[PDB]
Amino acid sequence: ENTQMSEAYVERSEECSIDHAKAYKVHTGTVQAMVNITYGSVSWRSADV
Amino acid sequence: VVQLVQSGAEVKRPGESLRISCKTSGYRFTDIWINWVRQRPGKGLEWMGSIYLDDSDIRFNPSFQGHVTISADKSTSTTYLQWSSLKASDTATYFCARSVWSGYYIGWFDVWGPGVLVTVSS
Amino acid sequence: DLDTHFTQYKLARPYIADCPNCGHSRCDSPIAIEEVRGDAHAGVIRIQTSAMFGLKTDGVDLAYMSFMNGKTQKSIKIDNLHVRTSAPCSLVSHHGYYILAQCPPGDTVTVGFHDGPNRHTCTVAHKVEFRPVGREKYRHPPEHGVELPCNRYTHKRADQGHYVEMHQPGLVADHSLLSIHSAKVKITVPSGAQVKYYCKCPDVRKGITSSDHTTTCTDVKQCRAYLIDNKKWVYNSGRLPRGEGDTFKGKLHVPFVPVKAKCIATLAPEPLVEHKHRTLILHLHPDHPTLLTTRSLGSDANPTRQWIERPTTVNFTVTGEGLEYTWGNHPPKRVWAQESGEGNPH
Amino acid sequence: DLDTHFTQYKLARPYIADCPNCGHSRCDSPIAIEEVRGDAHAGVIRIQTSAMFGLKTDGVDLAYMSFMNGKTQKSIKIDNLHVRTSAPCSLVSHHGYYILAQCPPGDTVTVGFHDGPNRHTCTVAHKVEFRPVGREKYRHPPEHGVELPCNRYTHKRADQGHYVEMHQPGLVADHSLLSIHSAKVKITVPSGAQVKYYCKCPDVRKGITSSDHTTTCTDVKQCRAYLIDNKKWVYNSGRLPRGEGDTFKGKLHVPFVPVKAKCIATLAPEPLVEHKHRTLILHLHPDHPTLLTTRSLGSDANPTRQWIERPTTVNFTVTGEGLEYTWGNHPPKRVWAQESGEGNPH
Repeated sequence: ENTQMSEAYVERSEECSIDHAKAYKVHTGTVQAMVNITYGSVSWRSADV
Repeated sequence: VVQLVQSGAEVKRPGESLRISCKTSGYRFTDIWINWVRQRPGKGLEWMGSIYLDDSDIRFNPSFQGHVTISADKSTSTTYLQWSSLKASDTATYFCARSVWSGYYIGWFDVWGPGVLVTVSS
Repeated sequence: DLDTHFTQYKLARPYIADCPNCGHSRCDSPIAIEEVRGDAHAGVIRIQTSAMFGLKTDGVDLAYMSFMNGKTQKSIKIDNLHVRTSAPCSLVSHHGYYILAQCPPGDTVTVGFHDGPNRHTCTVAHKVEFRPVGREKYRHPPEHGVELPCNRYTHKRADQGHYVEMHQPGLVADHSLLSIHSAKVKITVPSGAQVKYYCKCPDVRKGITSSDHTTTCTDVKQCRAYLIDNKKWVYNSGRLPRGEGDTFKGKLHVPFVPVKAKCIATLAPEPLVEHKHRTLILHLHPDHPTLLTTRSLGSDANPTRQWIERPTTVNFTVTGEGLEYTWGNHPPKRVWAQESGEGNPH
Repeated sequence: DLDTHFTQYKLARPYIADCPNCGHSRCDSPIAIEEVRGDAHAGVIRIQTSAMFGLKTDGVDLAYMSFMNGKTQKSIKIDNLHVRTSAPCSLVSHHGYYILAQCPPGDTVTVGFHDGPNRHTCTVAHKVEFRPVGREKYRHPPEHGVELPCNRYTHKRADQGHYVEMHQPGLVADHSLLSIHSAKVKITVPSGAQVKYYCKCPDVRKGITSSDHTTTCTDVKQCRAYLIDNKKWVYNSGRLPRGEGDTFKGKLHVPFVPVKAKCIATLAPEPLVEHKHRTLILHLHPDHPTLLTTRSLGSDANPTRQWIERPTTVNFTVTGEGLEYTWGNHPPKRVWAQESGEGNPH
């Protein structure tokens, strides 16, 4: 025959949309917090800062 | 429930042409062979032809070329039988039968039309 | 849902693909196995066979199966459709070409259905593993514990997230529809296919709907009939010959797709903490291989991670800044230890 | 074929010798497992039993099975001959006293055949291993790979290479054909056996066809009757008594003699070669525990062989003489390296 066509190629799997490892690059970015403050007679009050 | 519905009983004379139809209901696949068979009054049956709904693949009885023709329409999902010139021998009952695709063979005829009765005479 | 099943009826048929070890040897089986996907955690797997479960010759009728017994798509009742890996799996569902089942770990995957005189088995060599969630290596979904997020094959009948291709089937070679008429080969077209034929010398390379008998060949052994049909499609499988139908990249939803769910994970026996000051003794009594991971809460984390497989006693050094330890599926615990009174400064 | 069964029928009969764990407790079953033979490569084993498969009571009719239930060889259709070691085996052939199956790895061998009211199972403690061919330890034959020379128990029905012995059967003890006629023992000869018997005082030690009775005592408990027959022979099982007549060494061909054959062995994935000059880095990513063997091509081989079972990276210092490495079942490869461009002499 002198013939056969094995044809294979890679692609994403069905689990790729459910379990994948993402590769992030990182820079310094920012830093924040959320404080809770009281002073004198005013009750506790909190806020992101 | 699946049903086959044909045209009403027809009365005609020889010489002119005639059109009859069979229509499918209760089925949502065009994957089906629909076939035309004739019963002479008081005699047995004889398969005339068969048409596959998807691509209009024609299987035919070899004594009816030209005298009969089969076609189909997809918007209504129906099959159409044509006589270009009737003859006295065409007075008979005509049945459309439903054979779902079951491989490389026509298979078996699940449900049938009630049967159109055509009377051609002089 | 049934609309997806009906759309799977539109052009999909069973096919006889090559299967290794059809019981005891290689063959071409009505129910082949291709791309068994054991990737879930609890143990569920999905096997894409070469037979249409559900679909009978007329409708859906979930309790029916269909397969190609030669030239005929034949439908029967699903009387005993079994899947074995190393012990009988409890099949959870079936739709189209796909079975979804719950198998134990093993080195093989085999499917089989009863026609009543025949068993039509197909066995592929595919390592499938139990994949427990969390930090404990259990070997069966436990009765109790804690729910953790896992990825399992949904038992839902359908979903449009993922697809697979449909292609026109390749011309199916055959010789059983070749006979001898008087002393000459004869090609018996099965009344519904345009049988191509190739024989001794070059012949008509398109076939004809009418029965034929060629004079350039006398014995069947130099003549063969490619039975073809362009009315039903097949999923392009690596084990079938590709025809000239290089059009119609048809689409099918994949029935059981991986989705997130909640899997039970074993809560290991609680350890005995002996907080003798300046350190922390931990007696651990696992029942499965469990994890113990600890870290110091100071400038030097100094992590320590190990798999405890049997009863053990481990001593950690709790300084005045803090230690944290997590054991099994338990939440992390923290301990700060100092101020021991050993000695007397006075 | 057809004549080997005939030659095996000329004097051979089934028997009830012995089998431990026939069900749950040791008993005397018509399927007495003896001489399990697992020495082939891809898991095919040949079991030997005491039932006579393949031939009927009158002809052969390959799909039948004659076994002795008491004092009558009875033939039944083979409904399902199930063989297991740690999971169900796929029996592939049977003939005479022998079955041939493709069992998975395990540590037991249990055979059984249904009769319809009862099961007649028989288990034995035998160690059956799966022997991978070549240099890669796969755990089940694959669908593709390299074609290596293995040895298998042939599926051929007929052969004349090896033989086993059949002998005149020993005395078959019995008490059931011992009734009380009026007040004395009475031995009921079963119309064709010159049943021996022995009672309180030494009675006639030769037996007689006519139904005898003796007035030595009135208790059956102190007299036994040995059913005896010289018209059908049995394989000289160690689990059967030997007849006093030390005659008739008889040959019985062993059907499924071992033969050299061609098995399919796994081909390991292609390794990643990094020919960094003055050495050679090899990243190996196996899926089964294969082995890598390397050796220098100079005046000293300097060999190194190691079983790789997980992804690893190995560094081999190839000199100008060369180095030959072969990985798994792949063909050997050879690399020569020198003339590195590090630095310049100007």
